[PDB]
Amino acid sequence: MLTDIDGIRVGHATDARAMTGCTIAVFDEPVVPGVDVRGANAATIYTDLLYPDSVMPSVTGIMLTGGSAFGLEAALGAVRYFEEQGRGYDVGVAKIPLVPAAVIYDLSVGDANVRPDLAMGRRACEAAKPGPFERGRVGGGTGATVGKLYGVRQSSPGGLGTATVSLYGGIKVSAMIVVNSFGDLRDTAGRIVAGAKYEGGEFADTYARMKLGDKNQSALARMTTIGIVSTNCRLTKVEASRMATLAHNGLARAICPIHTNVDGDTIFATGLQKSDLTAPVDLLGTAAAEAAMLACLDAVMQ
Amino acid sequence: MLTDIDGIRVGHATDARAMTGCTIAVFDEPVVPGVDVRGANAATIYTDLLYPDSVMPSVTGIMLTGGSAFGLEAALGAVRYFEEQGRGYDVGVAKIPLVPAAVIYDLSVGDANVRPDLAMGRRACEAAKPGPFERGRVGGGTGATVGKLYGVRQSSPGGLGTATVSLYGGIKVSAMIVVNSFGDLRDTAGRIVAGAKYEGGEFADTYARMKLGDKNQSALARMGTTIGIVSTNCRLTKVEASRMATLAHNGLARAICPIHTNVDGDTIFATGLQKSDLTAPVDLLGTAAAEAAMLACLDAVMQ
Ligand code: NA
Ligand code: NA
Repeated sequence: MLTDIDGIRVGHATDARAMTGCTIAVFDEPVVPGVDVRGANAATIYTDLLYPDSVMPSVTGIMLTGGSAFGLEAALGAVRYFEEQGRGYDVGVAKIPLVPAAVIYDLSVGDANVRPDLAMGRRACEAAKPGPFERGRVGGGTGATVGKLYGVRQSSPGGLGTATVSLYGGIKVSAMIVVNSFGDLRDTAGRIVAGAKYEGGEFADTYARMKLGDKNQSALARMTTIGIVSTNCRLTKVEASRMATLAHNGLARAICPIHTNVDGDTIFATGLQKSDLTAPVDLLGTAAAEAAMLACLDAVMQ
Repeated sequence: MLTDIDGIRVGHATDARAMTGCTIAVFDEPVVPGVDVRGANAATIYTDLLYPDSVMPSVTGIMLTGGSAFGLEAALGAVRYFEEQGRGYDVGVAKIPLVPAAVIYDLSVGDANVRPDLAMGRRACEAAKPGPFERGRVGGGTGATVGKLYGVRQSSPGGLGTATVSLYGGIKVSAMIVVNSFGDLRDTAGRIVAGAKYEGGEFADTYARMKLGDKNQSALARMGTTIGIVSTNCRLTKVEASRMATLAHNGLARAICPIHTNVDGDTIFATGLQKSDLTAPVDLLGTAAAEAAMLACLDAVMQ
């Protein structure tokens, strides 16, 4: 539950008929951000200020949205909302809020022509609250599918999931993940729980089929899992980027194949600018991986 | 003149009252793209698909916009236009266009509250045409300023410039650049042509003043831009397009000082053609792109 971390609120905007939506994490306490875009097919906005050799931005929130490339419009909707509320870096003549965002492709279920837009991004910020939030096919996970080797008709439902890992000394690492993976999702035993299905109804085992020579028939094939991991420790920008990089290891333990040519897999990481809690980044990063992994499964047990 | 390259059209949208705008380069022939974000303060969209280890996107156009972070909304305006015209990667249920973009900060001149938005991005696309285009304080360069050590009040005007370098065999490399640089711009001699000014109008020499201890008083200085497109009519791979973008920054370094600072969002996009008979070593193309970018920086402030 991402809101276990100080100052985070989460809001969803959900169109259950068109099967799309977006989710925003809002930071009421200032954060230190990092990112790792590992997939080969990612569409993002504002990620350049999240790298260690950039200046320290003032991140107001981070968005996970449907709509493929079109859905980054909802991030501008969020930016507009926040400017109206008086948030963002103060340059005197204005305040400049920043809402980095990544997308999933969800156009092949429900309505292809409805995507998160300026109004829907604003709706998600209006809805943002503390405490527990809904999981499953909601917000950015509303049109998420898993296992697309034979196209979306043989896929399983994906969704939005969350988990919190507790370490010593009051330290927490939480994740919120939207699973729309090309590959199959397995539990900690190694059982397929969501994935491409044969016509006859059983899980096909995407990786086993591809080794035999079955060809990727997904819509993007001719040329995603996205999330946020957050901790109540203090980080530097370098550590936040290292944390985001290690979190991908969690994804690799749950999803196979991962980081393919149709996947836009992206992890955002945050720590708090003011906090007395510190810990080695290699441990935080390992916990981030575990939380990310657990969140992937949470997504499909709703 | 960026439109000297096969298949490129350029359109501006200009708000001369608010002092902001955007410029789009539209690709009627399929391109191979690359990018190098070198500044420490860049705001961009869609750049991940432009790296060598990403899949080959279908880039419909690239936009240079004002408006700081808010201006990337014009890029989504362009995306909507192109979808309606039937351009973009065909996914069966839809076509998905892509319009990578980078911004300058122009909110400290004219009106801070007007920025390129969905409609302004659409206006630039509608206006996109072949042949010669206007330069100076137009389009993405409308609210551009140069030399902000002492704030925008003592700066010089920036703008949007372009240049073509001809090599052997019909090979061309062209550049289009929006100069909004923190630093001063110098000619090949090392004379200052645009830069931070003392109150009475003489050039202060930004770098000389900083070495003596004058402190950055620009709006963005408390957190601790030149943007452009270089294009060639040669066929490139994705690796070569990114190498071209990386080398092109060298041209910026020859013209602008300081460059790549903590208040600069310096970003160069590079394109080559997917279909062309023309090839050449990327290190030579890269050097010509540097020269083109340098000449375009100067064009921006003489027009
Ligand atoms: Na949909
Ligand atoms: Na302005």
